[PDB]
Amino acid sequence: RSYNDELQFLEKINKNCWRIKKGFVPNMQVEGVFYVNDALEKLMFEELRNACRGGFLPAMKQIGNVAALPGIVHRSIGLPDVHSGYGFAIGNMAAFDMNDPEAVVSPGGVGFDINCGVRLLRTNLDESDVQPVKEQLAQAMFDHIPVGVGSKGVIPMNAKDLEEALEMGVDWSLREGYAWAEDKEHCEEYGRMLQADPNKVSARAKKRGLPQLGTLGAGNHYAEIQVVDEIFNEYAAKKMGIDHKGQVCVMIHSGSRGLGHQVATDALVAMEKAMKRDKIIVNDRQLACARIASPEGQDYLKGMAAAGNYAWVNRSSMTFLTRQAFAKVFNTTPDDLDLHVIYDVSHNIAKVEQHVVDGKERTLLVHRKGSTRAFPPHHPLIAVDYQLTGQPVLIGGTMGTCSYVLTGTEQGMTETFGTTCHGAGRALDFQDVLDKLADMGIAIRVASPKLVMEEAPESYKNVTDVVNTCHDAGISKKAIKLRPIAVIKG
Ligand SMILES: Nc1nc2c(ncn2[C@@H]2O[C@H](COP(=O)(O)O)[C@@H](O)[C@H]2O)c(=O)[nH]1
Ligand SMILES: [Co+2]
Ligand SMILES: [Co+2]
Repeated sequence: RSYNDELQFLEKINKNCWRIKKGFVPNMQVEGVFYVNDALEKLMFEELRNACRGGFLPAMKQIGNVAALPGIVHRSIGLPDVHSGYGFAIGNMAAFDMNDPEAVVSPGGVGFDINCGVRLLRTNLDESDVQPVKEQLAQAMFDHIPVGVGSKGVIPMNAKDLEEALEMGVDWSLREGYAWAEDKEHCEEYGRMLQADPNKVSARAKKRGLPQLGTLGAGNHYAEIQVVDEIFNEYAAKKMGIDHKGQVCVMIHSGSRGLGHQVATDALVAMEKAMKRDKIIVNDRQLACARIASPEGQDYLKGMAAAGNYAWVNRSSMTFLTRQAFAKVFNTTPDDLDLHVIYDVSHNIAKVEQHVVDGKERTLLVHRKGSTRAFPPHHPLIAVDYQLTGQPVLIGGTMGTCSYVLTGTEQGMTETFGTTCHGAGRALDFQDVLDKLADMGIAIRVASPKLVMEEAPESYKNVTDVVNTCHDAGISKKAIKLRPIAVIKG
């Protein structure tokens, strides 16, 4: 196929959405769509054009291949931050009818870092309160939070605790005093997936997992101190405790570390057998999957949920440590600093959700790999404080640019099953990067300084284009813009 031929199946629906017609890839059950603005459009097509003239297929082709998966409903959707990934693209949403016996679960549609995600903390501090002790604060966050490839947990944990954490999620953290009661209330799934079964997490996963529980990791993972730069939705900001520009917040991004990676890996191995036996055909081996009802599909879903709970405990630990560091620098209690959790969302998980599709409300398995749930106003499952706003959505940009808080919308619930973006996304000298941060007034403590070129803001897309695409499309609504002033990296 020539590049021009590829264009035959690509048709622009509206200002910010493209349609991927059936036939782009073989056996598509539904169409594919990708939401982008004029600036994001160029890169999608340039990547497709370069393929006509890595270990992953072009993002566009990955969206179509997921569209060929059995049991899918509605459309295979690529968000504006979409980039190529393992099987599913990072920034993709695919939902499956759980009453269809052909419907599958795909670990590639969740991701190796199971329940990678973001927690947003607010404070009653102002940028003028932090600027004088900025270096001291960053140092304190670094000393307190294990960060880096081989860092061990600070909060001591043994196998029993891990086992309880796999089953209980934030509830273990609450029970032992590391989490506040309100943290659980403002957390997606209330920090606890009930379907988790620690027996479906392997021994190797647990061995890897135990010393990393209570650690940040590396690469994209961060603890970032931010200032509210703009407020787009005053009402929503007020419900999140944010009332003025200058307010200081903390954003934490982490997942399930080695435990989750192993669980994902074990599932992929196990799924090869399931596919042959159950006659499952895929366009791409990275889309290896299992029938939801099969033992392979069920074992993975339960182990995924357990890894999910792990990640919530991990972000809870990070929060406790963060509160501790802030407390020390400012010689006050975390409560007097108003260091409450605004929200905690995943952007790597499969969820069982009720959704109207093809006229009837149905029970779907919603795969969100590199995308974020964004439930609308009046959804029964979200907390009382966000009933009128809709669900907060935490979008980290980069360490040198900006981040956003968005809210879920009814239109998002309709068009994308309440799914929006998760970040800027990857786009298609290390001392320079550090120097630039310093120029900008951004403090930083990094476990591995020579590797910061990889995490430079130039390697990601423009996050403001990504959120504005989702905003104009209507699937999530801008609420708050944040600016980093200090960041911890691995
Ligand atoms: N705020 C902030 N966001 C980041 C940083 N590094 C990566 N991100 C964002 O976090 C998102 C999550 O990454 P992912 O989970 O896809 O690997 C990325 O798409 C990227 O935009 C950082 O240092 N600070
Ligand atoms: Co991650
Ligand atoms: Co992430």
